[PDB]
Amino acid sequence: KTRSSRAGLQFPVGRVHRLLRKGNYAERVGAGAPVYLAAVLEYLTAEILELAGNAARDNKKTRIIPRHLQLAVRNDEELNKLLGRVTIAQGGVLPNIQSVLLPKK
Amino acid sequence: PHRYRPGTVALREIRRYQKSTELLIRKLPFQRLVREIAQDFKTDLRFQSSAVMALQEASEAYLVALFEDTNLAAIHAKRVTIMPKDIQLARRIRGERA
Amino acid sequence: PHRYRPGTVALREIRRYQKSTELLIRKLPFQRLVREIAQDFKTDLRFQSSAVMALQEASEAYLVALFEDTNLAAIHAKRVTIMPKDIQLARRIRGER
Amino acid sequence: KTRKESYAIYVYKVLKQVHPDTGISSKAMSIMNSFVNDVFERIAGEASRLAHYNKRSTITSREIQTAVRLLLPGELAKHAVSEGTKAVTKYTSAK
Amino acid sequence: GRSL
Amino acid sequence: DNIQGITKPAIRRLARRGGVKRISGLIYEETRGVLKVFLENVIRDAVTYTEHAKRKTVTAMDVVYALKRQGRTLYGFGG
Amino acid sequence: RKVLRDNIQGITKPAIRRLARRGGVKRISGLIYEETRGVLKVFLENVIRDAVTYTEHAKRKTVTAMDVVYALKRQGRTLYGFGG
DNA sequence: ATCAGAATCCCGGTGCCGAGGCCGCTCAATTGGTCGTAGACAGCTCTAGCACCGCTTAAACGCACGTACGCGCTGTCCCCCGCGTTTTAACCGCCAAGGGGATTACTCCC
DNA sequence: GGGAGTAATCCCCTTGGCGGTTAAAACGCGGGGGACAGCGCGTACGTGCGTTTAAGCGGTGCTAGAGCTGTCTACGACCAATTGAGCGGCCTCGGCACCGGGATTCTGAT
Repeated sequence: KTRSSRAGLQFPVGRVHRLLRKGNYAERVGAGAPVYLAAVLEYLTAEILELAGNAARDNKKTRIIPRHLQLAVRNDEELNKLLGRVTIAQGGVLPNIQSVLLPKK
Repeated sequence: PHRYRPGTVALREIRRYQKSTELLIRKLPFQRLVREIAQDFKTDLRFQSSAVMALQEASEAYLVALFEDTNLAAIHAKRVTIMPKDIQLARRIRGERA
Repeated sequence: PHRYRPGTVALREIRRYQKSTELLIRKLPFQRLVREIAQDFKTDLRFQSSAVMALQEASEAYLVALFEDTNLAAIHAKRVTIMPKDIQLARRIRGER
Repeated sequence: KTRKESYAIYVYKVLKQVHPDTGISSKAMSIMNSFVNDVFERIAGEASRLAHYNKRSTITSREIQTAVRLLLPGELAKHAVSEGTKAVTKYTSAK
Repeated sequence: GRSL
Repeated sequence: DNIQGITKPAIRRLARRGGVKRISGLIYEETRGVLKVFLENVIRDAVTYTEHAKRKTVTAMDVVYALKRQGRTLYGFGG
Repeated sequence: RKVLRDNIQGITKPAIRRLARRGGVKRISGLIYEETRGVLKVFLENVIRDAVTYTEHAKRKTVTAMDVVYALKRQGRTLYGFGG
């Protein structure tokens, strides 16, 4: 029935279409535009959540928390490049000590 | 008495504060600072607490990132100790200071 | 006769090429480089003459700006000679990959 | 009370595909809702310019596809374009 | 690899 | 001044998270100055959005739209 | 109707020196030259990939100055006078 | 090498308040239709991009030379760290109250 | 013909004060090791110039294709009626937070 079920998507094609219209991004929005964009947003959502789920498992947690989103983003090459100008609340930083600082003896 | 050698505990502090995600500046001192600065732009502004929390997250994330670049600038000078010239170089190469 | 010591004309060159706005890379070698790179992205592309000049103006501006940041990194190390680690620092602090 | 829409249910639906036993905190959910809103605005804002530069009134799936290839890096663009093309293919094949 |  | 409420040990903790092993005593006055300049620029923008809405309360969204205009997007505060 | 290779070496050593001299560089270690070639090639790859994407979307075969201007604008390295 | 001390880690027990499910309702997705214009596309044309020759000489190259500056090592001085003690005020639970965000109606202007 | 100026209302939320505690900050002190100034040398950078390369100029040819105009109709915008998806709210309980205990693994001095 609904366009998301036609596209095979979880993300809301109809709402993406509404936002494309009301954002004034163009005088008109083609019928394939929200289907394609919803599929891209769903993919990127799945890509982060896949990695964050693994980061959660590595911390024995069952619930993803911002720590795991920061770990998922910053450990992944393309996602770190996509989110290079993004700061994540409560994310922290990657564990990283410059090798010259370690107590070589 | 037992005593750790210089820098041994600094490394433990690095490990600790890179594990944790807690905000490292105390909230009330930062909030009073935000209000002090805001009072220069408009008299008797009010802030949502989530607005002050947003400003703190941005401020700590910015300073933490700047210290990482400062650390590299110090190490590049073969130093272990970061110094104002390291902050100024980082700020300059970032283009924050023209 | 006369014979300059090393680094004496370098200052003259620093003055000359800052005052001179002209493009410093040979135009035809750069054009072949552009086409070589473009040939990876699409076969049988064509380039407007002004498009190649636009790329060269940007590329020389980019490299000059990076060499300024590189020179600061060298000076920060208390070196005169710039070195690859100075480029890598400048690029890293810019956040380039 | 005034009603505020968000992507929360859809991120959760996707989460239960990738990691059925995993949950997500409301702070992490707020971040994921922010992420989707940001990436939406980037692609739509680029596709708008791609339409404008071509003097064309419509944002189509073709404007989205180029915007994705411009914005997303590396393999992430390649997979995203694959998912987008498959979705539009399936959608236009619907009755 | 990557998902989906 | 309230800027001195950004105490030395707090700046050190930020430096420790930044991976800094050893901190010169001059770093503290530098870091206060840098932070004060950073906050001034972000608050100026946030106040502008607040005054454009003719509000008196600065909201979190005014800050997020400031940070995004500053090129420094923040995820997690509803933006 | 040709294939091109090794043209990065056409960015001559004295040309790189001239750019560095304009950048105020007083003295240049010889390892800078291969380093600068790599950096330039990475820069050109990013800009040309975008310009080709704009060109393909316009369904053109000729890369125009506008495609380069937009590709540079995407980096924040906007180049003026060539148009908008 | 070995040992004592500090610190971090792993483990089990307690418990609470946030995440997940369920409800119900309302407003926004969608279905079916008409309209009309965006743009697909086909045909033309004449710009300018590619190719080639060939002459000139600006620029690149390579090899010599030497000297200047990279950096390796060393010594000294004082600045930072670690930490024991004293002091401050951050925190927070409570409570007060009233500003103004937000929502409504009324209406008149663009 | 509907955006929005605006006036009246609620009551969320924000500011503010206070009292206890005690976690964190401020301070002093000792000395380790780091910063950095000297000096030595050697290697690798710059300047010179004779030789070589091919960039540049100009000319000329052509045809790919950028760009422009005409015609059609597939497409998307507007609309009214219908429906259930998505929301706010309510509630439940187990994942996570915390304490406390023992294990062990690092640190550094002897």
